[PDB]
Amino acid sequence: IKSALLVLEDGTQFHGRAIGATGSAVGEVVFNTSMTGYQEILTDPSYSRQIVTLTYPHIGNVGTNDADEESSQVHAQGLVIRDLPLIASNFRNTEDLSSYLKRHNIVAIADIDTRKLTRLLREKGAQNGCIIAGDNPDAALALEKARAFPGLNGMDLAKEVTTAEAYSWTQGSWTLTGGLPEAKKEDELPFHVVAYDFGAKRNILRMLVDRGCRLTIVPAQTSAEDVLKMNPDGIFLSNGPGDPAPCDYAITAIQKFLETDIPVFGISLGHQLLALASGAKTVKMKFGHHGGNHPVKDVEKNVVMITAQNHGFAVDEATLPANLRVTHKSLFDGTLQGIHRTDKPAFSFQGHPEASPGPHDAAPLFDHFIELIEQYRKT
Amino acid sequence: IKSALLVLEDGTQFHGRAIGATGSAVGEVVFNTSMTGYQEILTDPSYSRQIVTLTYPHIGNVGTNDADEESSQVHAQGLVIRDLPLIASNFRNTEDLSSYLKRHNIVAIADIDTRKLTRLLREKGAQNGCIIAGDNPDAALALEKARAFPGLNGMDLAKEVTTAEAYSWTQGSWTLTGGLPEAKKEDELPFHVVAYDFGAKRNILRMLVDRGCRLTIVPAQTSAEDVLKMNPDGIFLSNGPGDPAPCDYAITAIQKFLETDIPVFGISLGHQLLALASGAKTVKMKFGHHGGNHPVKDVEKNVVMITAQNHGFAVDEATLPANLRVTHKSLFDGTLQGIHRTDKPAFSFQGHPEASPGPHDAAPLFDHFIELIEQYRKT
Amino acid sequence: IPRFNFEKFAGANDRLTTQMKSVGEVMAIGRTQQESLQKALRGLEVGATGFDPKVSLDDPEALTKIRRELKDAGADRIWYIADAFRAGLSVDGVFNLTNIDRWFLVQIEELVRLEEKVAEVGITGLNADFLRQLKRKGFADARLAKLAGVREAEIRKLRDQYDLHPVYKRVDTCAAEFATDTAYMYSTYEEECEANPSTDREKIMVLGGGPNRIGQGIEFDYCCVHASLALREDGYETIMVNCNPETVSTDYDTSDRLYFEPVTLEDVLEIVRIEKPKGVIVQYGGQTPLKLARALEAAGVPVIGTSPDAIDRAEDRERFQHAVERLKLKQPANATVTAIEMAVEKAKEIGYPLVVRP
Amino acid sequence: IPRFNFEKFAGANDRLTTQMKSVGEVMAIGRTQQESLQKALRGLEVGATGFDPKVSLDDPEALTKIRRELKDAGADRIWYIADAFRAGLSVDGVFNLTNIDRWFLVQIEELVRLEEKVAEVGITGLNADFLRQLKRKGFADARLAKLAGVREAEIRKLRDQYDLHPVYKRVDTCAAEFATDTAYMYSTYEEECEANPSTDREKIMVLGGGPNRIGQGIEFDYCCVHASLALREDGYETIMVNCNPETVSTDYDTSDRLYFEPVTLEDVLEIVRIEKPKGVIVQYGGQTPLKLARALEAAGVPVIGTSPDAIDRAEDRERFQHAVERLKLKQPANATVTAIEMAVEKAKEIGYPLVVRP
Ligand SMILES: NC(=O)CC[C@H](N)C(=O)O
Ligand SMILES: NC(=O)CC[C@H](N)C(=O)O
Ligand SMILES: NC(=O)CC[C@H](N)C(=O)O
Ligand SMILES: NC(=O)CC[C@H](N)C(=O)O
Ligand SMILES: [Cl-]
Ligand SMILES: [Cl-]
Ligand SMILES: [K+]
Ligand SMILES: [K+]
Repeated sequence: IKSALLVLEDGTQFHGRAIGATGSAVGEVVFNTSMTGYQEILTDPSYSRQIVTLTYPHIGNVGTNDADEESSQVHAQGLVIRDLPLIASNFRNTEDLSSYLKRHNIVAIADIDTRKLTRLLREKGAQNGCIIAGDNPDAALALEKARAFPGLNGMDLAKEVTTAEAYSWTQGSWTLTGGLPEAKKEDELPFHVVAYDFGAKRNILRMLVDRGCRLTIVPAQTSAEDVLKMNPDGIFLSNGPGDPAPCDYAITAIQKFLETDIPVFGISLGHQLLALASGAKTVKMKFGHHGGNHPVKDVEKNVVMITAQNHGFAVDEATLPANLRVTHKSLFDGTLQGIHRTDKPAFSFQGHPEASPGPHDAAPLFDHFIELIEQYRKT
Repeated sequence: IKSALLVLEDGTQFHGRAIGATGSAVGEVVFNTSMTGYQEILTDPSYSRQIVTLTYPHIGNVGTNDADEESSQVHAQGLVIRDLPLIASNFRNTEDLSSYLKRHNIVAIADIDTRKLTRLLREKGAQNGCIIAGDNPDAALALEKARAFPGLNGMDLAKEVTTAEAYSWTQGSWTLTGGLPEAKKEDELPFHVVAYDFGAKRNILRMLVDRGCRLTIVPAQTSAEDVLKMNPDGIFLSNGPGDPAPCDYAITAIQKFLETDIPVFGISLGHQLLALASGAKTVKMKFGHHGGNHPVKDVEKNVVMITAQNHGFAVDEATLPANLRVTHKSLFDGTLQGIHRTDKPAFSFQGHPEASPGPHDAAPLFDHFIELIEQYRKT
Repeated sequence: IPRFNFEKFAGANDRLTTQMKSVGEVMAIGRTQQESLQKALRGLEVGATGFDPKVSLDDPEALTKIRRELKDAGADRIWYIADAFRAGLSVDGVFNLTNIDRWFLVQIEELVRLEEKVAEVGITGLNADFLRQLKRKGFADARLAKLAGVREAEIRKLRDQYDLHPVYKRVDTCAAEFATDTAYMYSTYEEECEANPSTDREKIMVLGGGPNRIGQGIEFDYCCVHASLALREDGYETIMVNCNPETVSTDYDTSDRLYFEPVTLEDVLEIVRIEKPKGVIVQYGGQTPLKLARALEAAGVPVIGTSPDAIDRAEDRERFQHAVERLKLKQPANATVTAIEMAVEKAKEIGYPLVVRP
Repeated sequence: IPRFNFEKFAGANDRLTTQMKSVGEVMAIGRTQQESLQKALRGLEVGATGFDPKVSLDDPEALTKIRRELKDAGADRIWYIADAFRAGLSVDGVFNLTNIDRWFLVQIEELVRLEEKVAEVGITGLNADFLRQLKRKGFADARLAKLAGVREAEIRKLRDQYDLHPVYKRVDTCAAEFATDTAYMYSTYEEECEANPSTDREKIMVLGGGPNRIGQGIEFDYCCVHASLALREDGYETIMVNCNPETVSTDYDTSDRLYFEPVTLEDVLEIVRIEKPKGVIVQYGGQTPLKLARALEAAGVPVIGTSPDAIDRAEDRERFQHAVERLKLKQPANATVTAIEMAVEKAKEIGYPLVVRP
């Protein structure tokens, strides 16, 4: 028998089985409703310091593989599931879930009532928690660790996951037939985009490459001055963990960009960051949006899109500057989902146009960003 | 495909498959003829800094279990085998050999011409060597590490494996029925024996208790004086790694003990120490004695025993002081195997009376020690 | 799981192909696949309590039949799959013959192995921990009963002793991301219960007929729906119990509370246990609920309408012949033969033509 | 491996028990169990090249037969086991049936799996890396051939190409801990060769008959020894090639050099390759070596004594009658019939009684 235990800040206990590394894990606890894409989810840097509970009972049905990694490592702090399948069954698999977790040194627990946990988080709101996996899991210790967690509000995590030094990205999207492409050649990409790495997902980069952008991935703290020096065709603000709020450096730099005519586009954290620099305020949601079936209306066109969501903070629509027009809203809760600067070539989306995992409905968000870029090169 | 490679000093290579931990291992390469007892061998402290090559092709047929552990960890530097069996098929098995190796972080290779290696070692003599298990083992590097190795000659290993502090041992031997018995209450054991841990094998301790001895395991460098304070019923000198010659502390101590009337008994390393202490000299064997089919003759009785052997150095019969009588001799090569002090209740054996693994044929040597103690106490 | 009726079509090709031959279907929900599958099996209305064997272990010819049943699927294949694992067939072996994803196969085999342990330890080895694990895998009391070699009520007794009962989760289209006001539930062995029965009203429970079969169709369902709609309109809190996905009865709008469960004694007692209804109707879903009436009544269920016994009176050839007699009514000549020659004689008595009812 | 003769005892009970019924036995030496096991199978003299199949894959009744053979062992059980794996039975299942330790069974299963690969990839897929893997497992040329749909020679040539040849290790009683002056060797696919053939003496090779069976006893072995004793005495370097553990022929004292190997074309050729004898005697070991003579000579083996053809002359029913004719000798009236009715006519010719040879 391999025990494991999960304890919430409020004292709630969940007893299960250890399916990953031996040890302890602490972080904010969340639930994601994605029936597929667990690997992608686990490898999302945005999940840094969060303990991920999956609502879909059977997690690991397809094992894992490299192409399904959205970053170089597993960023989730811990994984909480209802059931770990006996086997992985998919031509794409290269290593079973449990093995993968152990490899990445992830504390994970299975066999617990994830529905009870979900309903609790929904009703009471997010909560920090601690998973302990080992011979005899100390429930009082776990509760200690959880209660001591500083929490995500006001925590800059973007500076934690970002890249140390700048680098290039010219690799495109995966294909069933060919797999993951060989990185393009610089001369094979018309546009040059500078992307701020706030803990950026690979799919965003790949997709941008798919649309003809050669990329320069820059550390979160990179000054606007340094960027501007590279003569960007466009500036992109990646997704990532924590509160956008405390990221002074980014906001500052962005404001700078906003003085210029360089097109700016941001996704999730980048949306937030954009809104902040534009003088809007960001709030911490009760429980957030974590899943792949979230309806978002494009208010302009009056069309709905099924989207992939992964965020705990939002832009207050009621503090939006007049220079910030609303472009999309959640059909689930009415929360702000998109904005466009009425006076600048800058826009952002709260959701994940790049999906991975999730529906491709929002990818056209990218196209607009290309538009701007094309136009900008016109001038 | 998990490569592994073994290179020797002479630059002789062995391409294999990795069955243990990833990484590299370096030391003296030896060969052992035991067809059973792999686990016990591996966990033999006497093997510290030594790479173990087993002659019997199929190693791991019976998996592993705790009760077959001769010490707390695997002391052998690395493991070289012909074949690692698909499975372990033993009711006593608790963990497959590969897993076990990995667990203990041991670099080990299989699928090599273990016979060719054996003949080499037998013909040319021991050789230092290096194993490299990894994605693309570097021959050159392995040869470098191999040649770089300092060499066991003159190397005190006893001080590296001995216990930090002193302790009490009151546990006896295993039984098919009973398994490993609970540790005996101190008031239960008739005699008190003080044993110097030069990297002492558990079985020796167990077999002593089995004979009514309570034990005090003492750090190698322990002083004679400290010892004599405990008022020992008898003193025991264990087996252990490296050269016995550099062991100045012990020799001196033993000499002290040798002025006394306390009965003294040493095994293997302990036997070499006892001989140095008495005035003789040791020598490093060409390849030594590593197997469990070694015939030794009790020259006094003129009887033969099949004995367990693990030793690369030896007591030169030619330098024996006169206070040192020859008790046993190897039937294989004619080498010294046992001695008795003509003037003191002091004797030692070059082979392993405690076996594990191997023939119980030499067990009665213990009996004699007892006899000395029983008689001592008579006084 | 589809429901078939081959037995009714003697001369028919009973192999499954691209042309549908099923006459109905059952559905089940569980927190796990094993649980989900097992529940479906015991709610199939074929006499199955889960993975009941089809071939004996000591039949030398077993593997041959098993092989045939796997290679060329009939309605019994699901059961032959477990028998295959029982007989020493590997998952790969079974895969090559059936082409059913290993992901599912490995799960069935696990059930078998567990079944093997139960068989081995007997009812004595059925500690609270092990029995809970079993229930979580969807094992029916009836199935455990058989392996342990005891009556089903014994397994159920045990659960009451360990306080081993299921909880009810609700369907909500959104993995609990939003709250619901509907009461569409299923049982499972988990921690939190979402039933939250009312103490408020007088409840009426209506038992459906499970999957439809020939002779047990929609007609019965229709009757079941009407009961619900009527009593609900009259002011009762209506509870519907059924697991036929095709029907209006399993439409959350048809009743105040819907339990999409196997219509078995085990499943129904658990719901009654917490609902504590005022009355239960067993007379409208056909054979399925009718066959439960007696056990239900005896387990202490407030069955309403025509009593179990009365029904029995009528269904039992004997009790009936006796009533008819008593009323002085006309009934065709009849006999109850045991042997051949006995019937020849009796036949002589009764007269040809004859109607021979097994 | 024991050698049996049940086909000579039609009425006999061919199942294995506590009373011996084997007539002989063969032995093999391998650096691994797999190698050792397969070598023995191929030296058994029963027409096997290793784990040749007993029942067909498309046979509906196949799992039944296999099961029987596994539960109540016969002399063919070893073959039925591999067949069990092919047919999808699991190690555990086989074990439950045979009680043979899994340690052994798993190795056979491996072999069956590799076998499968071969089959699939054909000769094309027989790269040097793989072929060498297969060789180290004990696979015989003839076995791989069958799998890949080629002549045994094709595999052999293939090996010659990759310069894929076994090495010979010696027996010394002490796991190489000590040097030997004895020349007792076995083939394996390893690195270092211990053969060290002399360039010195004229060498004469004697091929034994393998395991004894009825009709091929010690009598032939007696001969073989005598050949060795004699020629050695005469000053030739004598080389025995036999794998019968019971005989004097496999006593290291009987010859200068002893190769304890399967008396097969493959194995022999390999020894001749490095030995390059002056001559090879195949007329003393009985049917085993005899049947090899033709192929050996063709492969360029220096077959001494009565030529293989000459031999054939005698053995061939037709080649012989001719010679008899030629010598104007008396032979019983014979006829070669194809059909029944043919016989009856031809029989009337010859005359009863008759001796019907297949
Ligand atoms: N998904 C992201 O890129 C960031 C979301 C942001 N960190 C939040 O939790 O609201
Ligand atoms: N095994 C022992 O006790 C003695 C070993 C010693 N280190 C040697 O090589 O001689
Ligand atoms: N089961 C219930 O009664 C749930 C009530 C509440 N509305 C919820 O969805 O949590
Ligand atoms: N193979 C041989 O010719 C043996 C040579 C030598 N006597 C040895 O034992 O290595
Ligand atoms: Cl729980
Ligand atoms: Cl090698
Ligand atoms: K649990
Ligand atoms: K090799």
